[PDB]
Amino acid sequence: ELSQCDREPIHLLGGIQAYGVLLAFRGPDRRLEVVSANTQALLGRPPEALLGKTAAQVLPAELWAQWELLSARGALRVALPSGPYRALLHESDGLTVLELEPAELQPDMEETALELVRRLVSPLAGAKGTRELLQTAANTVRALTGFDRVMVYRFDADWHGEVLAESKREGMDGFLGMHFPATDIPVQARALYTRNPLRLIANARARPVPLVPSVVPELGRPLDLSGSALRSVSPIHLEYLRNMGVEASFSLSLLKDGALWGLIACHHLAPLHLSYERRRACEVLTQLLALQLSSEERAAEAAEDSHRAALLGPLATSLGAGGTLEEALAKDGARVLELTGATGAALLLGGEPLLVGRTPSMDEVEALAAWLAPQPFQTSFHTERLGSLYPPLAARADVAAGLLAVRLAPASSRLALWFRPEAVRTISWAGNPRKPAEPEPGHARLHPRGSFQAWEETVRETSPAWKRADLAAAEGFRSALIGVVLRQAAELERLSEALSRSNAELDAFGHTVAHDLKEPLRGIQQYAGFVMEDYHGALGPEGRGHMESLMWLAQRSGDMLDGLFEYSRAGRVDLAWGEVNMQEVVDEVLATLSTRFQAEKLTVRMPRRLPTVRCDGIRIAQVWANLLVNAAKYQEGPERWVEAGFHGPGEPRPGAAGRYASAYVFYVKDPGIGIAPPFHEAIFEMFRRLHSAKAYGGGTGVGLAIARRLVQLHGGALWVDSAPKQGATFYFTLGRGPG
Amino acid sequence: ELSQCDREPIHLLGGIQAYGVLLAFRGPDRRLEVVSANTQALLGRPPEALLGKTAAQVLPAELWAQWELLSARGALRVALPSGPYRALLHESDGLTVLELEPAELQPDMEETALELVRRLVSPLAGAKGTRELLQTAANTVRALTGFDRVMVYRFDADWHGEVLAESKREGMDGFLGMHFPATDIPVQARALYTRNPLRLIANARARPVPLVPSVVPELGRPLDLSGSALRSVSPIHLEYLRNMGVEASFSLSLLKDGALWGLIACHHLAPLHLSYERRRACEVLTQLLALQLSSEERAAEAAEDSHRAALLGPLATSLGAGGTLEEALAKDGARVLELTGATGAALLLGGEPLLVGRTPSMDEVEALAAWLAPQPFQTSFHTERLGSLYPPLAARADVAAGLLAVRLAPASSRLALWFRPEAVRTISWAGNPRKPAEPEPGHARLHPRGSFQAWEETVRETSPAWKRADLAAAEGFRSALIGVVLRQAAELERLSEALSRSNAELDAFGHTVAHDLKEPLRGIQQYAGFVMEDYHGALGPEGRGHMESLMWLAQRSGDMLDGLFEYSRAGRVDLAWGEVNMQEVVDEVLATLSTRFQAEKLTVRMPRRLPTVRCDGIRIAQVWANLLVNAAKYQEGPERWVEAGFHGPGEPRPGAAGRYASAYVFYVKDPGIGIAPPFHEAIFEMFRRLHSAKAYGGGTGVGLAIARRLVQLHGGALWVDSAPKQGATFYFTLGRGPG
Ligand SMILES: */C=C/C1=C(C)C(=O)N/C1=C\C1=NC(=C\c2[nH]c(/C=C3/NC(=O)C(C=C)=C3C)c(C)c2CCC(=O)O)/C(CCC(=O)O)=C1C
Ligand SMILES: */C=C\C1=C(C)C(=O)N/C1=C\C1=NC(=C\c2[nH]c(/C=C3\NC(=O)C(C=C)=C3C)c(C)c2CCC(=O)O)/C(CCC(=O)O)=C1C
Repeated sequence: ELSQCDREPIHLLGGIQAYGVLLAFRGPDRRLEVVSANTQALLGRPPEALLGKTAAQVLPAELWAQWELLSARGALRVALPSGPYRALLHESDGLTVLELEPAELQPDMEETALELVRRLVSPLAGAKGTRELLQTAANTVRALTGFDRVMVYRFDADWHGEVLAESKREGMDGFLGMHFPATDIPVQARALYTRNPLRLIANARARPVPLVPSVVPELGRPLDLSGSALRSVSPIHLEYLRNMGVEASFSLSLLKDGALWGLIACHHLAPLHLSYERRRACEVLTQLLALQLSSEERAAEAAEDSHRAALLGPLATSLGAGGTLEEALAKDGARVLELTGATGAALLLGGEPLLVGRTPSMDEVEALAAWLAPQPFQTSFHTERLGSLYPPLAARADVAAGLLAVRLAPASSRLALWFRPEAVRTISWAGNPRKPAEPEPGHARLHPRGSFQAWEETVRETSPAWKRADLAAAEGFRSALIGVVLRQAAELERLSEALSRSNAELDAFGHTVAHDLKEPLRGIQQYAGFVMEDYHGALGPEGRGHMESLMWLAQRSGDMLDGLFEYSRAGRVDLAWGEVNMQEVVDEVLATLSTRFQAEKLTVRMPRRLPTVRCDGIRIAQVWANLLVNAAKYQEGPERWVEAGFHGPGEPRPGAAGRYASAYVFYVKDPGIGIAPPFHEAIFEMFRRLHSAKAYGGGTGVGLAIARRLVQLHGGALWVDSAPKQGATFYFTLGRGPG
Repeated sequence: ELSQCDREPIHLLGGIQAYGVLLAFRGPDRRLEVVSANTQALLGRPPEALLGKTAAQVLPAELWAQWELLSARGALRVALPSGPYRALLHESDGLTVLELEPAELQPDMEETALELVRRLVSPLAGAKGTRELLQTAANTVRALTGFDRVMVYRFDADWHGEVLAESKREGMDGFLGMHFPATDIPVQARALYTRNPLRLIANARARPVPLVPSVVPELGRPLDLSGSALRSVSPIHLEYLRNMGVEASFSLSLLKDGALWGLIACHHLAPLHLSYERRRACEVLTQLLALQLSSEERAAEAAEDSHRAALLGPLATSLGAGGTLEEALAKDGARVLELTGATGAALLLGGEPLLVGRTPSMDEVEALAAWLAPQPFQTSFHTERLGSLYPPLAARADVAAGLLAVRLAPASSRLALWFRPEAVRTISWAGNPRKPAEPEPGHARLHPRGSFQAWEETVRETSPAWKRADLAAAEGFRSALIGVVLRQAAELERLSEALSRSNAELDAFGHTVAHDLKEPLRGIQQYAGFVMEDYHGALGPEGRGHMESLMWLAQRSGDMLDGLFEYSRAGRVDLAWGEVNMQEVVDEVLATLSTRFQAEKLTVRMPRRLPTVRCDGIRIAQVWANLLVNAAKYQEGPERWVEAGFHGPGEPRPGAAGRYASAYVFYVKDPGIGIAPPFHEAIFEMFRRLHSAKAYGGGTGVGLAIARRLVQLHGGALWVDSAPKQGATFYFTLGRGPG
């Protein structure tokens, strides 16, 4: 920036303060080439003639008594006929630089300075907070320097700083709680202050002392004074101080690590000068303060992050505990809002967005959801001034001041949204930030602000800035728990509803079968009616036989259709508790399956007749037929047979049949392949088989389910004792029935 | 060797090191009550003869001049004819103790006070964590004082000592990693170290100087010396140092909120002296170190807890994705252990125990799991020592010294538990560097192999205490991982049986349509054979017609079955292409639905003649019938008329019909209520009706799905344009079919 401020060079102005004396040396010869003009008082010779001559006779002889140890160390206190002076040496631009300053006069303060500086570390420090540290540091600085006003200036990320602590004298004007514009500190000053910890300005009204010669012959520019301590500041800042009304200034820099955290500023109303040892004490004070501040801020950040993680966890615990995703989220919307300190939570799981708290209206929320897809961000996005970037939503910015968005899915429209409310803030400036300076004709300079009276700027459509902890919480919300639980909850809900539609379709199919089953009955009645009753004689023998075959085929088809309707259909399957001979039903089932038994080489074994029990004959016959079909379907042994019997009251029974102490336990045993004992309860399920569907001469697996349902409806249960290559025995328990 | 060690007092030894001088005063007149034996050299008078003598006479007038200043400040440097002599003053027990020590010969202008503070503090600009803080502090202290060895000791929970950081001169043995029992530093020593922050032993070989009189006349005990800094040392510690071969000692205490935390010890092989400025700087150094340590420990604990919480992140992310809990444990066996910092994880989820890392044998694990059940604990159990409580595992405590268990099932014996070995194999050996020295003392006091052996016996079969962070992490695991895995297993079983139910429903539909095609394969055959049964006019025409009617009914029944084959599934039939006129299909549909149109007062409108398209006649007729039924179902207007038209290639058509760029688009328009544009696609779903199922004379919601499926199978798509109270128009696009 080549504008009045940044364009002005520093550390090359060549201005020297009044009281100092400056000398330069180079090479082993150590001659004089850069000397100030105010040395005539000390040296007693024309400084212009003193340039280049033998230094061995220029400076007073008393200095050479400790010259070597001063060069070894860098600081020296020496008595002169004019008075006791302080001397420092430093190598700048490849040349030795010597300074002479009016030294201190009271030799009784240096020891007390240790006691004074001990007050910052203190028996008590930080027990009440960082504010205590700052105010104690300011008070100690003020007591040490003897100045009037001492303030602490903390820089911001935008390089416009504030003041935190303050120490005052009676009658002065305080500057607590004001914001100064970032233009007050140019880049050159920030660059310089990373290397020179402190500086002093004794007299604002004093004209800077020129340096002779004007420029260095081998450089063409005045010698750098960055490492020195007597450089005069640019007159623009002098005018700034004069307009402020102060007289003398003295500042130190707080370095966190290569970064200017802040300054310690001191002002005065009269000319005043400080000793070297006092400045060293203040430097040590700043060192200690910087150490403590860095440690405390690190601890605070770590504690905040740990607290946010330990708040993230319980959300996962609570979500896992519950079983109603939307309702569980609603009943603890405060927790998710506090997760990042927001007021509106919005969830996008591919369906209707979920809204909690102060949230934008629906139209706005899918307007935003449509957006943020064109905007490229790798994982997440966040902003405070949404209305500026998004004019459409700037209208109702009260509930949509600022936002944060996280890509819930890896790459989709599933986004999590946090909305902040409008926060009203006002800030004070010592002067008008809009006009940091007044231009002058020629644009060679920009005069500083004429006044620094309080001016109020009120911001609108703003919310507190996002903290790093908020970003960490959002990132830990995207994945690393909480994300897994809500992803799986959404999958669970959106597929459980699909399964609900699935059994709804199953019920619809059942109702369709129920209302269509009236057609086979009507067709069978029509086929039976008007035939074989009036035209039976006219049909002849062959006609009557063909009609009988047709009627038998129709009846068989109707019976098969009725049996296939094993579901609920129009009427749920039930049992009629009646005195029906179980032996007769078993014999009828065997006669019906006699052809299958002969084809499968299965012999019906009846060691004893099944006792009669109070149960439906049709249901008992169906259960027996299903059990026989299941036993003979997976029968591979050459000796295939089915043994049917029953254990009554007190009759011996195997362990599996003895599980239920029913009055009657009908057992059918076959020496087939059988099923695994774990699969014995599995085969009883609907359409469950231990072999391939197309194997064992085809199968459906619904017979075992029908038998189990019949047993359950009869007050008992069906248990199959089956072992690998050891045969199978299915026992069904018959209860007393309804009473 | 003396057992009277932890009880013997250090205050009342009545001894002062060789170089110092001590006087005691009492009363307003400041009489003499306690003096040392070195007063003869510095005063030139008999020691005991000065007791009870007036203060002004005995003490030289030089320190009398500064006596009030000495009382005010507390310390003062004063030159005496013999030489410089620093004076200290403090009130011990109602007796004012004055302290004279030989000040160093330096003229105090080499490295004055408050200057060493900067030298010590400057290298502490970094010090990211806590260990490097102590390391750098020890290094810079050894650089400043120049002592041979510097060590840092940290105290354990029960005052066990551990060497943390060592900064040593090259040449001697290193003691980094030591461990000594609490008995090596008695209670009185700890109290003294807490009280004052400095301790210095100038010479180990110096004989202590006695105190005359041997006891105070009044209190009956030797004068207190805790407040002072020249009290003698116990002979046992002198023997300790002599065996160690250490001459002078310098120790700085470390505090934390008033509780002792560690020590900084300095050892030298020869007597040495320290300037008082260095000591006065070291005091401030200790204060600053305590202030730093508090925040550093807080931040370290917070960061450790945060990392423990975040470790659940990747572990949870391992779940959810395809894998088993045991599988994740097997590959992530590494990450699990540092969740509690153990060497072995065991868990009993319901099957055989799972063991990862270092753990006892499986049978012992099962026995321990059985033994845990009687012990009453709600959720968490944990011991640092197991042999004291579990005798069976006491012998093999080397790998199972301590344990931490948490139950998984609320009531059942499902628990997960981490094992930690004894705190003697974890610690790296440091105590016995071999090369034993030539002297061989009793070595019960000699640290080499003397200590670190009692400590081994004191802590054998014991694990480091379960830190609160580890317990919190274990609780978080038990909560979150179980609350995730339970619903993960629920999801697994749920979609398993959902897929099973869907495929079983499809297979049952296929089997049922097979059965309901085989049944009419006999029914229609019987109906046809009934005609040939008569084979003559004997049956008569009318009766024969009845048979014909039955045949038609049979055919109708078959048609119904065919309808079922096209009802539940999308098409359940192979696609075909044929030259079937769309106008003929529309006319046939209108004629079939003529009764329905007359009953519902529906008028068939034909704005244009439907051309001929390459599509199946049956499929086109079914699609048209479904569209007409859907249009007439939701028709509530008085002038309810259905208009059927066709748009060819390049002809004007509605935008919805223009979605599919097909040659022909057949559109059916009705003035009924229609469906919402969002519900236009939802209505196309099978069994999806926007109104009540029983409303509008019943409904199924499968005709639109069938039409959409036919359109999709015909190389096109089916669209519906409808708005609330704006009619509806269903357009089906017909493609060119296969090439
Ligand atoms: C009968 C009691 C004691 C036995 C036990 C013993 O060995 N020392 C006993 C009393 C005191 N020890 C004091 C100082 C001290 N001792 C240790 C022990 C150590 N453990 C180690 O590993 C090492 C080094 C290898 C040592 C030296 C320490 C660490 C200390 C403090 C360090 C120091 O001040 O030098 C003591 C106080 C003496 C005093 O007045 O200063 C007593 C009493
Ligand atoms: C481009 C012109 C210009 C405008 C006017 C302006 O505000 N500053 C400026 C140029 C320079 N000012 C320099 C020095 C300087 N300014 C400040 C500002 C403050 N004084 C306070 O009391 C205070 C509060 C707290 C603030 C923010 C300060 C602190 C300085 C440093 C000098 C002091 O120690 O006071 C400057 C660099 C010259 C130099 O410092 O050597 C330029 C170029």
